[PDB]
Amino acid sequence: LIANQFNSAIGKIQDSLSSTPSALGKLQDVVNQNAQALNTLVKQLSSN
Amino acid sequence: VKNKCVNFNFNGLTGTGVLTESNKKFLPFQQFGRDIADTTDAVRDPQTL
Repeated sequence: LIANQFNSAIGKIQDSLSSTPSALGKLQDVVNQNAQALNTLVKQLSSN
Repeated sequence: VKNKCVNFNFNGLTGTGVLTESNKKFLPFQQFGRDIADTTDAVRDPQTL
């Protein structure tokens, strides 16, 4: 019984991550923030 | 002279780099090309268009 519950739970983790797109936002925003900040730096070259 | 690290002076535009054959589809009324940082990156030769 415990084996069946464990295997079903693992499969539910798998398809839950595969279906929901918005899971990993805690990672993604970090990259985005650095990307955004760096991009801002480049367009500070264009002000006189 | 192209594909060599040179200094160019295009109608008073001074800079340093390599000049390369482009694929930029300049419409004929245009002359220069700027980038996000407003550096010149594309230029029309005043003798050969």
